[PDB]
Amino acid sequence: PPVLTSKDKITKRMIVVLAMASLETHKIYVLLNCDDHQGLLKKMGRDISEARPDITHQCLLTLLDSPINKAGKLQVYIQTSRGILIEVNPTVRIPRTFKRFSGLMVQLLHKLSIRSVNSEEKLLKVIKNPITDHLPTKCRKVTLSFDAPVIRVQDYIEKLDDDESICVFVGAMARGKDNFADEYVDEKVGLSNYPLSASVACSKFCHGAEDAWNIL
Amino acid sequence: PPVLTSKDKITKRMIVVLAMASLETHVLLNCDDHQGLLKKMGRDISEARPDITHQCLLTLLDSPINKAGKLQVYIQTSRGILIEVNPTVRIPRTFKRFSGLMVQLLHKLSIRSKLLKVIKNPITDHLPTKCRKVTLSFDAPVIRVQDYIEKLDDDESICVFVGAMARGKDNFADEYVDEKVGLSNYPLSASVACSKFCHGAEDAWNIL
Ligand SMILES: Nc1ncnc2c1ncn2[C@@H]1O[C@H](CSCC[C@H](N)C(=O)O)[C@@H](O)[C@H]1O
Ligand SMILES: Nc1ncnc2c1ncn2[C@@H]1O[C@H](CSCC[C@H](N)C(=O)O)[C@@H](O)[C@H]1O
Repeated sequence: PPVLTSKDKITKRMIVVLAMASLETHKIYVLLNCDDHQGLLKKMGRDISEARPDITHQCLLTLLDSPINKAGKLQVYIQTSRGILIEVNPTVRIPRTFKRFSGLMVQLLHKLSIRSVNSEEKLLKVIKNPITDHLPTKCRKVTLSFDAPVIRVQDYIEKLDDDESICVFVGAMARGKDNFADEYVDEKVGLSNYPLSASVACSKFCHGAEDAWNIL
Repeated sequence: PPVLTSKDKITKRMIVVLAMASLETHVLLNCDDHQGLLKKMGRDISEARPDITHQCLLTLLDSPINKAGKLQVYIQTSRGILIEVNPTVRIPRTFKRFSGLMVQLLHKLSIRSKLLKVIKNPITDHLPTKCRKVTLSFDAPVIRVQDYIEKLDDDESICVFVGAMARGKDNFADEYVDEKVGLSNYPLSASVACSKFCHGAEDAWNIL
């Protein structure tokens, strides 16, 4: 199982893009968050409710822990709400606790990439917009939305062409319209008759893709 | 859906038990913040991982199976405390706010608006009358959850024990369980084991 990156535009895979991710640093440098920085966000005149980097953190853990990741058939990108685009190497160990995650994101946003000790390989890297320049050549692009017709993921995946990847844009936000990828996507689809958290929408999509692709 | 509790011995449901869960107050003890204290407490600092319990609870209670009313969660902490989770509790999304809620629960023994409730061990005295008990573990044969679930009788619940511990043998349920099963050829985090079970049961029970 070779490690997938944007250089490979052929291999059929699943891609998840965590869009409108709230990853923004402020010098106290910390990753702005609604719990710790209410006072600051308020005196900044920002919407207190929108600084939710915990959503991106939880989605990353969900996604990189999944069997489809371990089987080498997942890539994740992050598009932040400030327009930064980040390619996540499949093998990166995202810190399990929010505090260490926050430290890692500050370093990434400042330096533009993170490598390991011992290796030049970038495990996280800021790359140039737009995301469509990096995705596979044959890639169905979908936004997940409560407001769109509900699909069974297995069925949807089984309808892909044999050489066609699937890129899912998921809003990594507490609230907002699901229009964040309307210029890239082919279709919007819902996964449930209930509204879901971004992380659960991620897990549900991954599970369905695992099932359709016989990844256990 | 009417809210499932252990009082109802009959309704077919999925139950997940977060076993060996690290939930202890001093704040919630955790490896990131309390390394110095843990080593004065002669503890393996790497065991204090309430983040795992936090993540599993978000995964479980956010799942369509919960929203359809067909899920119950219990937590068995590493100090032997048993907690029944009310299906309608809103788990705080951030770890800092999660800690604040657990602290209250552990001290007062109950949270209400009973959203969270300390109950008497063992967990098997609370389970539905007809209930298969399974431990999820990388070390057992690998099932497709949908198929395994479809094999339950029409009146038979399933209770899944998931290790919410940092590492360790999956023997935390050995004297309680009917069977051990694997969910993957790859090692899984506890929260991923949970979603895999929830999602396979959603597919088996036509919950969308
Ligand atoms: N039932 C559903 N089906 C598919 N995706 C969903 C969903 N419910 C939520 N999502 C996805 O999960 C993300 C975060 S949910 C928060 C934003 C959402 N627009 C709202 O107002 O509630 C959404 O952006 C969307 O990408
Ligand atoms: N491949 C797999 N199949 C089924 N369950 C798994 C699994 N991998 C992990 N789990 C569940 O997730 C829990 C946490 S993973 C950490 C515990 C693991 N026994 C270890 O020492 O490495 C496990 O206790 C198990 O209940």
